[PDB]
Amino acid sequence: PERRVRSTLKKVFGFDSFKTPLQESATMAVVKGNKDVFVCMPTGAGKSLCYQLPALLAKGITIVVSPLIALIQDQVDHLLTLKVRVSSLNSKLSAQERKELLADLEREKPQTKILYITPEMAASSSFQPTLNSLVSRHLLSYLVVDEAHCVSQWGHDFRPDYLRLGALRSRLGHAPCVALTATATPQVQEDVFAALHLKKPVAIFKTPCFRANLFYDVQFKELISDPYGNLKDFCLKALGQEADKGLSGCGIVYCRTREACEQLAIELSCRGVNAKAYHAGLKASERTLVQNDWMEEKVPVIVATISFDKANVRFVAHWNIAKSMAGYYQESGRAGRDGKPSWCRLYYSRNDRDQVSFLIRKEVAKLQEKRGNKASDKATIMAFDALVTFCEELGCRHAAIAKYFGDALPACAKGCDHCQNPTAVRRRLEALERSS
Ligand SMILES: [Zn+2]
Repeated sequence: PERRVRSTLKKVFGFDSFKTPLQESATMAVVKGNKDVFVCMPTGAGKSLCYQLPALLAKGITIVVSPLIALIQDQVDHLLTLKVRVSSLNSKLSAQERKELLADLEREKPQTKILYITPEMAASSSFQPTLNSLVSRHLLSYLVVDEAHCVSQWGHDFRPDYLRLGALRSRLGHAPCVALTATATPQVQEDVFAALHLKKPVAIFKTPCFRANLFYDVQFKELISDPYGNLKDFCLKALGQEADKGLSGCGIVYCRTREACEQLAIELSCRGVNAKAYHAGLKASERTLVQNDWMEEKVPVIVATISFDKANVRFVAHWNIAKSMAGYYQESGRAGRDGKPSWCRLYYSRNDRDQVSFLIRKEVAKLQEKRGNKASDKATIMAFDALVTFCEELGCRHAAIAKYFGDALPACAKGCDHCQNPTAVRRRLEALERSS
């Protein structure tokens, strides 16, 4: 019941109301138990609560399998801080403590409401008697697979144990299963659905990556005579939306190369807008100084490399195409963190695209040399291809981002490069074709 889950959420996690409505629906679906559940919510979006609360309110016990020992310990400690009866069965646990946890499990009603487990030892022969004892007694109310993307090779991070967890789902079938992930491409979604042996009916419960307060546009460097002047104008316009407000908030600028990024920062400083460079090339003390300046209002817009949060960000500009489409989305997510509208820009270049594709080729060659994973090797270049295709698409850029993440394509009434003055973006694309 809705009232029961509401009261349980307030009593356990001290949460008066769910942070998101979609996560509330996901929690309803999981506690219902009629069908398996999937969730793709970004870190810090309450994805944990979706699987924690049903376990709290479940008549049995919920097994939560997570790839890292540290992650398991962090979740268990977080729930213990909430006075929740949780256990952590892992190799890190001692023999006596492990036996005590097993004794707790063997009780008629297991003392540990939520049992976290590391997948590698979950396949261990020692755990299997406990696992099938749990299965026979029908005490396993739910199963949870955190970091579900690890099962898919196409995912950024992969775990073969997560391929095995299809077997664990085959076991304990009576218990509904909840797969959880931070970001999941539709390829990743299908890999998770087929590998974990999840039930035929599943609710994806993925938060729409689209944010109404975002403005995605991809200007062409070759099209603009002085792209640095264009970035100066974009920074000036985005820093202030209210004439009385004037310059406010702060933006971010991303660089493909650390060394050229310092030159970029100094020449934007001379442009009239003060900025600082953040990259490995810069000394650590200076890196911290520029980070602090960005966190404060001292620097209107900061300049950083591809590698790195603020309460409110005015804009996130990408002087060069990001290494991966998901990487570009993550970097642009910093923009529009607050409710105030924010603008995200990407400065394409055919030469820059060739350079980035060469970098991706070197990366995939290194993967083949060491990783030896053809699927992920093709996945990286597929992400780069998706980013570029998003770049040269005479369509809603939010729609393309949603397609890459697989969520239903948003429709931007306004505030999107294509959704307003689309013909202008198409003319820019035609000029790009004319140039190359
Ligand atoms: Zn749009």
